[PDB]
Amino acid sequence: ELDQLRQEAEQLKNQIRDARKACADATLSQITNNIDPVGRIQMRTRRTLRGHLAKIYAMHWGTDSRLLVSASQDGKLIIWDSYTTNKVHAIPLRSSWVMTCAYAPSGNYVACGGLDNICSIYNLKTREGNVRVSRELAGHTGYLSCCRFLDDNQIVTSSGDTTCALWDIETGQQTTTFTGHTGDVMSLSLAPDTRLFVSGACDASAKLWDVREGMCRQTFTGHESDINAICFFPNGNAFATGSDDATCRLFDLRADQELMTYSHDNIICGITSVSFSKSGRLLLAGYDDFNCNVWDALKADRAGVLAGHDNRVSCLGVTDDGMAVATGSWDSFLKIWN
Amino acid sequence: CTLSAEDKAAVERSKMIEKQLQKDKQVYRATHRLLLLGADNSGKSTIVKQMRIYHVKTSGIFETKFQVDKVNFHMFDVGAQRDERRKWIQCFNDVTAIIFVVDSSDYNRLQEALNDFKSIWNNRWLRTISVILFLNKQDLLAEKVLAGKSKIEDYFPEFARYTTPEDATPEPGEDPRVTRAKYFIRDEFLRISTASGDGRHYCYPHFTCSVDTENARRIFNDCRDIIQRMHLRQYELL
Amino acid sequence: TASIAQARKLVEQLKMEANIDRIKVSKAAADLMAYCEAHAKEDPLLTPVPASENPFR
Amino acid sequence: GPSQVVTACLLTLLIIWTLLGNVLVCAAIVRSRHLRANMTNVFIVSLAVSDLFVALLVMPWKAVAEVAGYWPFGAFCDVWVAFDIMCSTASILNLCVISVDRYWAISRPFRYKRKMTQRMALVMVGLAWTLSILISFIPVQLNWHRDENCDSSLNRTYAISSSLISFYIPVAIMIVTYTRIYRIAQVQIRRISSLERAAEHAQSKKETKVLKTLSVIMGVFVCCWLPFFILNCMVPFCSCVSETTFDVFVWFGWANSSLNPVIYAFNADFQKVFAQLLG
Ligand SMILES: CC(C)CCC[C@@H](C)[C@H]1CC[C@H]2[C@@H]3CC=C4C[C@@H](O)CC[C@]4(C)[C@H]3CC[C@]12C
Ligand SMILES: CC(C)CCC[C@@H](C)[C@H]1CC[C@H]2[C@@H]3CC=C4C[C@@H](O)CC[C@]4(C)[C@H]3CC[C@]12C
Ligand SMILES: CC(C)CCC[C@@H](C)[C@H]1CC[C@H]2[C@@H]3CC=C4C[C@@H](O)CC[C@]4(C)[C@H]3CC[C@]12C
Ligand SMILES: CC(C)CCC[C@@H](C)[C@H]1CC[C@H]2[C@@H]3CC=C4C[C@@H](O)CC[C@]4(C)[C@H]3CC[C@]12C
Ligand SMILES: CC(C)CCC[C@@H](C)[C@H]1CC[C@H]2[C@@H]3CC=C4C[C@@H](O)CC[C@]4(C)[C@H]3CC[C@]12C
Ligand SMILES: CC(C)CCC[C@@H](C)[C@H]1CC[C@H]2[C@@H]3CC=C4C[C@@H](O)CC[C@]4(C)[C@H]3CC[C@]12C
Ligand SMILES: CC(C)CCC[C@@H](C)[C@H]1CC[C@H]2[C@@H]3CC=C4C[C@@H](O)CC[C@]4(C)[C@H]3CC[C@]12C
Ligand SMILES: CC(C)CCC[C@@H](C)[C@H]1CC[C@H]2[C@@H]3CC=C4C[C@@H](O)CC[C@]4(C)[C@H]3CC[C@]12C
Ligand SMILES: CC(C)CCC[C@@H](C)[C@H]1CC[C@H]2[C@@H]3CC=C4C[C@@H](O)CC[C@]4(C)[C@H]3CC[C@]12C
Ligand SMILES: CC(C)CCC[C@@H](C)[C@H]1CC[C@H]2[C@@H]3CC=C4C[C@@H](O)CC[C@]4(C)[C@H]3CC[C@]12C
Ligand SMILES: CCCN(CCc1cccs1)[C@H]1CCc2c(O)cccc2C1
Ligand SMILES: CCCCCCCCCCCCCCCC(=O)O
Repeated sequence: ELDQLRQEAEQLKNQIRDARKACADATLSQITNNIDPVGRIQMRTRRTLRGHLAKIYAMHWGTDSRLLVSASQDGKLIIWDSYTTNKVHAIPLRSSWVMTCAYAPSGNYVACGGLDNICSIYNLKTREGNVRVSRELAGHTGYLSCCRFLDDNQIVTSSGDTTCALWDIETGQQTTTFTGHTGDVMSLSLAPDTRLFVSGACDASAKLWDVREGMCRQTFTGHESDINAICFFPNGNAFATGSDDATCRLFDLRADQELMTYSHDNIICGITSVSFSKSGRLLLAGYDDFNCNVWDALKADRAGVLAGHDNRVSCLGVTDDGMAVATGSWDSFLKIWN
Repeated sequence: CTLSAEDKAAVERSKMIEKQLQKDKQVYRATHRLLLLGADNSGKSTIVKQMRIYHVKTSGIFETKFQVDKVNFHMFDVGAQRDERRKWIQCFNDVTAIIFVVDSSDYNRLQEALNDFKSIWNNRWLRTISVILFLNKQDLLAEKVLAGKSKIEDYFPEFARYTTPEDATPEPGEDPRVTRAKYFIRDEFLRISTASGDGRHYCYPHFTCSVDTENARRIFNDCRDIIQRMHLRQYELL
Repeated sequence: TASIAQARKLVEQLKMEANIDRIKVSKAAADLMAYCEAHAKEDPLLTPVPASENPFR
Repeated sequence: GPSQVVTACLLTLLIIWTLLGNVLVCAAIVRSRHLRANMTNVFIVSLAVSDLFVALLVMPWKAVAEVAGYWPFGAFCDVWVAFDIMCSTASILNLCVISVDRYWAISRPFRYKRKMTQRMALVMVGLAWTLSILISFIPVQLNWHRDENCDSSLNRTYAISSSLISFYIPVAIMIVTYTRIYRIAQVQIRRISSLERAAEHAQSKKETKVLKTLSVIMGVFVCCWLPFFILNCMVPFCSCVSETTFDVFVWFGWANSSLNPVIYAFNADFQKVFAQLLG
């Protein structure tokens, strides 16, 4: 018989529901009461990067805060100079159905993948200058949902096969896999130290992983529905999430629970993407509402809106130095804001 | 202008990349993208092989080029994914059509195919995508009816009520039982498709066997009708 | 059948996630307060820099 | 006094309506990158520019002369005859170009998606304006059109020839193109109706939408222009009709210019952008 394991699991959950309530001496909304709110964040479009044919489905900033990758389902990955709006590279992908791209912290490599189940790594700084595939990381049994480089020889990927994996780029194989999620793993973000990462999935949960122990360390469950986006708060001790729930939620790695929730009665559609400003003070979120809301991260007031898109906001990223946010969309344009 | 040799090289590089993008935009308009769907029994695998006269295995999508009357089609078969469709399907918000394949000979499986069609048809992200139905293995449907086994009513009790549309066009020498059966199952997908979507998308049924060399011609004819109805709606003539 | 090992591995995960040490929500929130107030002076989306400093003008 | 005030009010209202409607079309396109990306809008804005020129360049001065009973703007009368012939012709030729775009799209759907571009749209518009400029300006400046008051009377050869190019050829093209569109729409409606009927039968009028849309498009265009263009041929050939009757049918031709933005630009994508701009 199995049921002793179900009894043990249920009592372990009962213990941790109680342990989280024993930590719940306050709320962020209570201790925030004396904080002076942010002014109305009247940001405006400073560039419009145009040239993609289809819907833009992902983007990522370089650590230099100049360069951008973005990917669209016409099968181009384009590299842009954000200051001059020059196209530095345009890369023909072998499959059209790209769903993620990422750009190395050195600027040497870009990665992307999607419905082909493969992560393709491109070397930008090859001798002949004409860019080409370095390696293809085959081994996931479902489409790639996210990619992040830890360094020029380590990448973490998440997949529709319900797993994450860590790879060695020189070997071209998985050196760890992460398997506690159920349903499709949607989104993924490294901690600032790159020793932890979080992932969110269609099980309506987020999980915290150690990169080298290879195991889940905490699980978070506050969403009533499917999680599309996740991001670390800049201190590394907390993270935000966004979902088909029409809510953002913020969690802390030591309180082990929802610390805050962001919602308004005017919004009922899914959240596609999230990010923080450099101090963590603002949470920026993209929607199926064709626009981005900007939230006071401590108060959960809407501090502003970015309204410049004609179709679903697919991706959103603040620069590594905080000097801008770029937002992509199914309208095929990238807009940069201050 | 104020360009250094470096800024000149960056602008020249940009204009060369823009020249390449502007050329590839012609190819992207000159081709039609099709998503091919259907269960394990459907025979979609034999349809796609038989189309290649018009032209790693663990990868999560397969692609087939074909052309008819100098129009290009790219047909995508999603395979080696998990069975939960609800997320990856959002990529196909902008295909010309979905091709949906059914094994008409499996009365046990046919309600799964109707449920699978219903969740495709009513999907939030597919509100403007028309479906081409291939009601496949019509030879095996003829065999299972002509064998006299007389059992469709065990699965579908309205087949005791149903009688053939006067709009029906049976082929020469087709039996009235075979004809009543093939039009009955067709009209179940018409029951689903005509109930929703207010002329923003349409369903195009065909009776077929996977060996039909006519299947690429059927896709061409329906894509032509799909684009005509789409233009006719912009001008409020539908 | 293999469901015994699946339920057993789940109980090991729930043990490991139960055994982790935890902190009062008041202290956790106060760390986010301290980090925001320390860095808000240097976060250019809150307080716009002039077009001479901004590469995006 | 009373008829002077009444006509001043009515002509002012008609000018302002024509000005506002065509301004809204120009206001919508400039702010909307998706509207600019859809090729068909290049024609709809070109129509609205033609109709905006009728409102600014032509109608106001004739309205002043009608309330006054005399023409004050003497050297301008020769220029005004060119402005009128050009922007009146441009408005008709823009409608004819819109019919050929709609017919190409419906008739040859793959070849349209492949070969239609912002360059192709701009060439079609550029030829409509070019032909309206050439017919008006070269004949008026060469004094080929003529055989205080403004002499708008015409030479017999120029009146007939100008009516063929500006109206009778473009209405023949609009009749052929919209007739073939009606036949293609009837084929698709029979197919749809068959599958709907089979679904209702198994579970156990749309042609009027096509007729309404095409009868508004052809009905408004032919009603306003056809009375004027028939008189425009008769009157110089007879040198047969009272000048008051001629002036009312002239005002019907420009009245079509006010209806043009209602018929062509009230579609839901424009209608959203109007609501979004206006708040
Ligand atoms: C004095 C006469 C000739 C002026 C006639 C007005 C013409 C020049 C106007 C009317 C509508 C206009 C077009 C409206 C929309 C677009 C789409 C945009 O993506 C490029 C410019 C383009 C193609 C415009 C170019 C100029 C245009 C064609
Ligand atoms: C695109 C549109 C808005 C341009 C309009 C330009 C107009 C105002 C210009 C173009 C040609 C001009 C006319 C050309 C010749 C003459 C004859 C002269 O003895 C009196 C002025 C008069 C009558 C001009 C008045 C102004 C005029 C009508
Ligand atoms: C006397 C007047 C009405 C003659 C002008 C007729 C009108 C309808 C003209 C104006 C611009 C013309 C178009 C200009 C360019 C092209 C592209 C070519 O590849 C096919 C024909 C096509 C599409 C032309 C068809 C006729 C056309 C639409
Ligand atoms: C741009 C083109 C295609 C437009 C058509 C121009 C037509 C209307 C032109 C071309 C040649 C012209 C004729 C040339 C010469 C004369 C002699 C003059 O004493 C009276 C007018 C008359 C008889 C002209 C009438 C108008 C005319 C027929
Ligand atoms: C392009 C084709 C289909 C157009 C066919 C109709 C044309 C040719 C018709 C329509 C109106 C007609 C004119 C109407 C009135 C008159 C006055 C009469 O005393 C002599 C003939 C004359 C001058 C006609 C000539 C032919 C005409 C211009
Ligand atoms: C005076 C009257 C009777 C003349 C009628 C002329 C008609 C038949 C002409 C005018 C403009 C023409 C169209 C202009 C452009 C194209 C695009 C081309 O790729 C295929 C033919 C097609 C679609 C033409 C078909 C014939 C057409 C509609
Ligand atoms: C010189 C001009 C003003 C003459 C106008 C004659 C018009 C009204 C005539 C000429 C050709 C006619 C069309 C010829 C064919 C058809 C197809 C039929 O299934 C419905 C009626 C319809 C669409 C006719 C309607 C009336 C019609 C458009
Ligand atoms: C006063 C000036 C502007 C002339 C206006 C005339 C217009 C309003 C007339 C001319 C022809 C008419 C159309 C002729 C035929 C039909 C088909 C019928 O089933 C519904 C009405 C409808 C669609 C009419 C609506 C009004 C109409 C479009
Ligand atoms: C409205 C559209 C569809 C049809 C137009 C039909 C044309 C032929 C009709 C409409 C109004 C008519 C005119 C009305 C009044 C007069 C005054 C009379 O002393 C001579 C005939 C004359 C000048 C008519 C000639 C024919 C005419 C121009
Ligand atoms: C639906 C809208 C566009 C219909 C517009 C109707 C227009 C054509 C009507 C309304 C009032 C009319 C005017 C009323 C009185 C006069 C005085 C007369 O001595 C000459 C004609 C003139 C100046 C008329 C011309 C036609 C006119 C401007
Ligand atoms: C609405 C009609 C405006 N005008 C009429 C000008 C007037 C004459 C008498 C009183 S006011 C015509 C003149 C002739 C012509 C033409 O040959 C070809 C294309 C357009 C036009 C426009
Ligand atoms: C924008 C305010 C109202 C319109 C004022 C200008 C009217 C005359 C010129 C209109 C045509 C030129 C603009 C076409 C659109 C474009 O170039 O993008």
